[PDB]
Amino acid sequence: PQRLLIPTVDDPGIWGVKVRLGKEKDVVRQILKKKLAREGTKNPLEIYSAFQRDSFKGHVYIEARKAEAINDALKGNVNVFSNNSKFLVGIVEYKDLLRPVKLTRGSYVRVKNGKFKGDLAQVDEVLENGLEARLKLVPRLDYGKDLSYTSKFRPAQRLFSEAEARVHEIRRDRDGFVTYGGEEYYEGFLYKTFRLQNLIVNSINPTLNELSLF
Amino acid sequence: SQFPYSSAPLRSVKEVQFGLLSPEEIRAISVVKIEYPEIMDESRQRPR
Amino acid sequence: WEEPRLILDQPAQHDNINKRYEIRFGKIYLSRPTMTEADGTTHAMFPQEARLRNLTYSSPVYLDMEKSMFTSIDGNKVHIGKVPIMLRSKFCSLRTLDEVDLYKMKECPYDMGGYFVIN
Amino acid sequence: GVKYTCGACAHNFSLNKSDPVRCKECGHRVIYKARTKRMIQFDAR
Amino acid sequence: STTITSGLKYSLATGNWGEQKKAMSSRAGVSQVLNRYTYSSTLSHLRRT
Amino acid sequence: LKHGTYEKLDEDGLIAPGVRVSGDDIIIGKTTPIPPYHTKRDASTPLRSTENGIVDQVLLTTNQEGLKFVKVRMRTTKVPQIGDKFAS
Amino acid sequence: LMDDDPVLFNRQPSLHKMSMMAHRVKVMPYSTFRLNLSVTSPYNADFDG
Amino acid sequence: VELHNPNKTIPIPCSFLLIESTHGWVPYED
Amino acid sequence: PPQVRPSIAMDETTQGQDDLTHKLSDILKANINVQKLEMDGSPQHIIN
Amino acid sequence: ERACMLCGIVLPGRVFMQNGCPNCDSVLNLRDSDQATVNECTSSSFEGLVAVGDNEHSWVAKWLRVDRFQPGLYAVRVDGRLPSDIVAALEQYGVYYRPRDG
DNA sequence: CTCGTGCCTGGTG
RNA sequence: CCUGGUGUCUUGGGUG
DNA sequence: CACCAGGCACGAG
Ligand SMILES: [Mg+2]
Ligand SMILES: [Zn+2]
Ligand SMILES: [Zn+2]
Repeated sequence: PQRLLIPTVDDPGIWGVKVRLGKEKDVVRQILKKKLAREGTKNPLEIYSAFQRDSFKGHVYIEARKAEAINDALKGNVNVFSNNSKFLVGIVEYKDLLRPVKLTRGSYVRVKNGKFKGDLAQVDEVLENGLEARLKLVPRLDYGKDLSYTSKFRPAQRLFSEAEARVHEIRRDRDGFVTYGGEEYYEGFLYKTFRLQNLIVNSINPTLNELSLF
Repeated sequence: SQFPYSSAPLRSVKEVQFGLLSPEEIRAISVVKIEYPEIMDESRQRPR
Repeated sequence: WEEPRLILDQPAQHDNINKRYEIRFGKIYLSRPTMTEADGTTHAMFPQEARLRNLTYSSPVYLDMEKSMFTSIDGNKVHIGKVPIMLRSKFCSLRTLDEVDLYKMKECPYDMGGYFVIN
Repeated sequence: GVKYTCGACAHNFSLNKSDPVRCKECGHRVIYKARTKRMIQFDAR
Repeated sequence: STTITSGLKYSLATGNWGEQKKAMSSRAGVSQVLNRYTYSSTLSHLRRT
Repeated sequence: LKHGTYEKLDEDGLIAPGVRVSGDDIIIGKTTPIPPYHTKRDASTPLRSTENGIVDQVLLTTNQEGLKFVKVRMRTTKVPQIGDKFAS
Repeated sequence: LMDDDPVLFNRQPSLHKMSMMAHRVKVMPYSTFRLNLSVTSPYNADFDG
Repeated sequence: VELHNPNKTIPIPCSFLLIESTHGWVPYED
Repeated sequence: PPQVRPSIAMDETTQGQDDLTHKLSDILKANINVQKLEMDGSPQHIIN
Repeated sequence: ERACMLCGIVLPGRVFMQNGCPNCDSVLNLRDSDQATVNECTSSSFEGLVAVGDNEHSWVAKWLRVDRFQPGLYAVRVDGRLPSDIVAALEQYGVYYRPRDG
């Protein structure tokens, strides 16, 4: 069980040092290289680990027994401030520094990239690998008007019409499922694959237009 | 002359009282709550 | 030559080996003010064309960089940028051609120079 | 449409906006406009 | 090759001697617009300290 | 649009030399597309309201980026009258 | 602005109270203000600009 | 009417002008 | 109100916001980040 | 750089394709596999870069259940989980799989 | 037909 | 057939 | 306003 791995007084201390914002991974890699190079020599870097969290910007936690080891690990680092801005972390605040932390079929999410950035889409199905998911959304097409797209020069949102595109100029697949312009539209809603890192699920506030439509 | 007619009586300022604004008075004189720092959300006109 | 050499060091342990990536700066080469358009063609630039089209009367500078690898188990000219050129100087296009060609380039002979052209 | 004058070979050519600013003889990228069709008068004072 | 050229152009156009992000505590007015009103004005501006 | 006149412009958006220009007169016509026909906003450069003259030269070329680059040189005659300053 | 119109006249800097004076408008040609040659002492002005 | 020789605009009666057209200067009959 | 912090237009189309608007946006972002600390794991110094 | 879904080490894709996993190739067989198996076993989205220096007397290596491996870069939260067939094969081989995604 | 790579653009400090 | 809109901050030289 | 990461279109096997 994890409860049997709680830190006691025998575990080495953990010191938090302020580093340059955006170079925490570089500092961790440099400390790892220094520890690997000083391993086996007469002057070994008496450190146990060095890590950082994305939610803690500009902070590096190094586990050791004394402060001289931390000073030696931070010696020569260009991404660390020259001041003695290091603090001690209590034993009760050790597991909280190593905390790791949804997406369900039918929930409403918002897109954070592409042309449909900022629209409320519906999660239909997810791939078997677990990386990208299918989103049903309101299309933003022009039915081939200025053809011989960016997020700032996108047209208005409207349901896909299977009859207007034929008059303006289309592959009928299934009942209401049409493949137009390389994109699939079912019942006037575009079904597109989107990555997991490009979508948001937590803290979603629907606007007035989404309440009036959906 | 340039201002439209109003039913409120026209007077002059005779005393200027200074002081601090209480949180209750601030919430009373307010008309909306600001929570989102994003000036533009959908980038399609109409302020949010 | 004030700061001519840049030396690096990275101990690798996976058999330790020190690999120094030394970079030395060499001679500095200067060219005539060359104007390059968007099509890729390069021609001779003149102060009149720089003042008409709001261009910068400058010349490119090249620096020789020599790279060396020092492994202890215990070559081409690089364009660094452009430097503005003073008018009626030793590196300007109005110094040669005597004074006959000065009238064809829309340059007044009374212009003593001594200034830069920026935009 | 609109008469132009080259700045090097002095060639009188006409371009219709969509054409790039260039000379059709020496390739000079510096051209100027021509004199207007209206009559210019002066009071001689 | 853009850093040196941009710095030179900025220092010669705006006159701020130093980096772009460090406009404060810098000597301003090193590069000035050449007065081309007459010959004497240009001759006096070329020899000015 | 500006309150000035637009009849002094040709079909290329530029004014030909030899036409007398006065205050609040468009000489260089330029528009900018409005992001989402009349979907364009005016961005012309009129003459100064206290300057009247005659267009002398019009230069048209390309800049370093590759777009158009226009310049209009207006000439005028200043005659000494009551109020001009002189010096020995 | 016709004749016999009292208008205020000033010149920077305004040291004493005599710097702001009410004068009667007289329509005159050209584009220069015509003043009397006796009010030049309180105005501390001349005709050099 | 803003004239071409001086730099000023003048008011002029209608019977004191001549408008141009396709052949010469046509008066009020244009 | 926005009358105290007006918005000026640079090159016609693109407009620039006032410094007070950016200051208020940064203040609101900091206030939002403050609320995102009393709910999850916070090691004291991060809150401070 | 990708993060292993079983042990949790952080190594580039070419390392997992050539030599495989230095702590999981004995049961995952990432050396004699294609790119699909490596992508299903190693995730490119991870958070929490930890530099494991000690592999026994370190509390960080014990809390992350990596106190019996090799030193290097490890991830705290590895996005994604192992497929059903791979989990069944690991259970048949005698290795219990624990999700590191939180 | 599919993968590697240079170029353009939006996010963030 | 009325109504009507082009700007904030600096740098160097001049005027009284 | 300047740096970094993601999406798009071109070239080669
Ligand atoms: Mg005086
Ligand atoms: Zn020519
Ligand atoms: Zn592994």
